[PDB]
Amino acid sequence: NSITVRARGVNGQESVSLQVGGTTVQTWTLTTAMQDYTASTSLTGEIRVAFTNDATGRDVQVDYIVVNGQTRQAENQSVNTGVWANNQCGGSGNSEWLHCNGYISFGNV
Ligand SMILES: OC[C@H]1O[C@@H](O[C@H]2[C@H](O)[C@@H](O)[C@H](O)O[C@@H]2CO)[C@H](O)[C@@H](O)[C@@H]1O
Ligand SMILES: [Ca+2]
Ligand SMILES: [Ca+2]
Repeated sequence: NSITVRARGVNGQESVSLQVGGTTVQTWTLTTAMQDYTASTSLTGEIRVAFTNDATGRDVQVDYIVVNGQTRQAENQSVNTGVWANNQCGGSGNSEWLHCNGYISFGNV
């Protein structure tokens, strides 16, 4: 499988991990502009994009991923454990943003 993540940080120090079934497939440091990050995997389970180094000044915006050619918008995903919403991390779904450490789930490969 081929997976492309389109994402940015706000300050350029942010780290994200592409995970499949809980296995980290690849980690990247983001820049302050949307860019594409691509990895391959034989794994087939639940895809997550996780922000792992939250700190002052650091937040992640994930536009979408592409899975074997299918674009899956971050904001179309019901599960986002990092968005700051309703005064808490993970207070709602359907967001591009990871403010807190947490992940967006994009369903199975
Ligand atoms: O401190 C909890 C959490 O805050 C996040 O920023 C929030 C902020 O707390 C809130 O006052 C403001 O209006 O919303 C922002 C998010 O947009 C911060 O991004 C997290 O790193 C931090 O854990
Ligand atoms: Ca989007
Ligand atoms: Ca933050």
